[PDB]
Amino acid sequence: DANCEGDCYHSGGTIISNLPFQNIDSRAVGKCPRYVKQRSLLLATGMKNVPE
Amino acid sequence: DKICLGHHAVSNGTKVNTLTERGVEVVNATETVERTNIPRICSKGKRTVDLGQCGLLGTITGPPQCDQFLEFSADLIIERREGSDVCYPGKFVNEEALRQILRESG
Amino acid sequence: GLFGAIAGFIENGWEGLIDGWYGFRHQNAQGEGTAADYKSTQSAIDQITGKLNRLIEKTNQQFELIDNEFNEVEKQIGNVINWTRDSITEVWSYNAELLVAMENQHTIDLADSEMDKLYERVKRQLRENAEEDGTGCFEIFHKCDDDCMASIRNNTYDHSKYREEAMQNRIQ
Amino acid sequence: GLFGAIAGFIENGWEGLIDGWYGFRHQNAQGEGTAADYKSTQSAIDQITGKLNRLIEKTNQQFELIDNEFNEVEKQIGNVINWTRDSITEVWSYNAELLVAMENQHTIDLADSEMDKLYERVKRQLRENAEEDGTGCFEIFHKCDDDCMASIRNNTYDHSKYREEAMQNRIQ
Amino acid sequence: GLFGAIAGFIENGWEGLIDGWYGFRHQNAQGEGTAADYKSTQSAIDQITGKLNRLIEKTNQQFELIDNEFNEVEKQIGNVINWTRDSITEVWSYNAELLVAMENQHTIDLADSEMDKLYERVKRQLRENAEEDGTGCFEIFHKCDDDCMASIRNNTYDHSKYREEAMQNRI
Ligand SMILES: *[C@@H]1O[C@H](CO)[C@@H](O)[C@H](O)[C@H]1NC(C)=O
Ligand SMILES: *[C@@H]1O[C@H](CO)[C@@H](O)[C@H](O)[C@H]1NC(C)=O
Ligand SMILES: *[C@@H]1O[C@H](CO)[C@@H](O)[C@H](O)[C@H]1NC(C)=O
Ligand SMILES: *[C@@H]1O[C@H](CO)[C@@H](O)[C@H](O)[C@H]1NC(C)=O
Repeated sequence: DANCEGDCYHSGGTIISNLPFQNIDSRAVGKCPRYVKQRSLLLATGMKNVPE
Repeated sequence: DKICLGHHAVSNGTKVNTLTERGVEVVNATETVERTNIPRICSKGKRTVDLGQCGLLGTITGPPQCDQFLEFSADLIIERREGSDVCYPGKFVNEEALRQILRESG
Repeated sequence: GLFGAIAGFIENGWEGLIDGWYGFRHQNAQGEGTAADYKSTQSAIDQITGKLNRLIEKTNQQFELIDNEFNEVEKQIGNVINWTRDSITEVWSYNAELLVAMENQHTIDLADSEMDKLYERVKRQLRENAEEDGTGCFEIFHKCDDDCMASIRNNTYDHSKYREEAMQNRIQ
Repeated sequence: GLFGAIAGFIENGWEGLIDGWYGFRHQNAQGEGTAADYKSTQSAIDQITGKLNRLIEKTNQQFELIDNEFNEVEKQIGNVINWTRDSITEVWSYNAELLVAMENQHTIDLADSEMDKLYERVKRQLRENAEEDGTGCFEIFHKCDDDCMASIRNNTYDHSKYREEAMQNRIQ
Repeated sequence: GLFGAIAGFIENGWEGLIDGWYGFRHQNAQGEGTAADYKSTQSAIDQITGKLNRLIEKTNQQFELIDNEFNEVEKQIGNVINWTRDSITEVWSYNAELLVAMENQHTIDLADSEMDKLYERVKRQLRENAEEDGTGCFEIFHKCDDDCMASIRNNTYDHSKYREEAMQNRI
């Protein structure tokens, strides 16, 4: 596909993402986010939620 | 007369992990691990060569499949599973080193 | 939190306050009123932004293939590669999970500080004109109209022009 | 950073306080008494516990044998492995020794934070009936019997009931 | 900046204070004065120093050669040796930029605390004989001469020996 631009390729396609970590292919090549075993690591962008 | 000052909150928040606790609700979170794949080679603006039935080493020797890839020039080279480097049966000594040389050869 | 005002003495948050993160809610003669404090809310948002600008849009390094998915490489070298890669994955998986816990612990306490900084600043404006119950409130001991309330918010409260009046009701 | 509590204006700890981590020690007409505060002591314990639960006994990846202790492998492939293994071992030690300190630093400021949270809680409880000694004490300006100190502890203290007597003894 | 008091209620630093890091600046009828506080200043320096002894001057293992600049090695083993080295350089670079960012963040908050701790010590020294200005100042409600200002600094201030005037003037 010449409609999208990506720099991280693996045998199943491209990874276009600004995230530091990926979880798609440990053998991905190019300029890739680095592979983690974890499926999801949520970064807090707010305060403790103390509702009523 | 009173004046009181406090912070906001929401009904349905997002649980996160900290140094000291599992699942602590917060106002917002965003993901750090990418999972959304694109099932295509994204090649916008990249000189691409899809070797197809041509094997990457077949560009050096030129078996009949590789007649169209004898002098290619690229930025992104793609090998496919059906690529065979040979017609008359045989194999390259130190094949992968030579493949690794050609993949970054341009 | 670490400064105990996100869970310590502010009992709960205000789901109605969508103006900002931190804010004022007063009560006086004219009635109720709720407003948010920009200088504080933006101080924490500008800080989370720093973290995000640090974790996102990193320009990672370029790496090449050493394996082969179609024609498997020699065994002894294929294991040194499989082994090495599996080891680095440990490091990054550890580095990723630890970094988030470090950051999430920091952000959650960071927000506290902004609450306590606001609280302990407003209290100084009301030097001896008011007393704090301990729920995140300030019992004002003089007539504070809706203009006097807004006086507190933009830090124009002249403690002197209410003091003698306030000190009187304070002791009787 | 630190808070003023642990090493600071609280000079020493109470080797006699085995009931918990934090606690009260009043003095009044009917004698002396010492009792631990549950909410703060447990609050710290529920935190250090959360740290161990992250380190102790977690799935660790299965690693295999690339090397050989009986029949040494080729010197060239063997020097690469010895080098990769040593490069990782530095990583795993930088990470560990840093992690322990980063936690130790946090844990030590953590318990410190919990004491200040206890202290400044009680301050608000006795609005104007007491002044802070500065050594971690509150000079109480009314008469506080045993069921008074107990009311200070379990957060039943009604400061409006003692205020008039208190505000008199102070100013004079 | 978790405690205020550096970008917080304290307006700005004093460029003239070259004695220590934190200090007192008093104003009374006998004139003007400015001096340092050894306890707070040295308790931050001692900490900042402890960080330096943790990163500076640390030995590492001996690493020998597996490459060759002159007589290049076989390619297949070369791209592996390179791929590994380039992978460890990522790890140590990430560990470096993160360690320093976390280190500075703790350093700056470390100085907030020691400022704020000094401000809170004084506040409970003079108990009810002074009020919180809000800019880091204490309006003393009793005449405190240069010998009395010195009492606040070296922690010999007895608030009872002035507690009487104090309250009479706050009302
Ligand atoms: C909340 O976080 C999500 C994560 O994707 C983001 O898309 C959204 O913009 C955030 N909203 C606010 C109000 O911060
Ligand atoms: C190395 O790992 C790949 C999958 O990542 C596997 O297909 C291959 O068989 C492994 N090679 C050896 C020698 O174990
Ligand atoms: C690798 O290190 C081991 C000890 O862990 C040693 O016995 C062996 O001689 C080393 N191999 C080489 C090639 O240096
Ligand atoms: C490995 O990297 C060096 C530069 O650090 C480069 O000069 C060398 O050619 C690379 N190895 C191979 C086999 O290309």
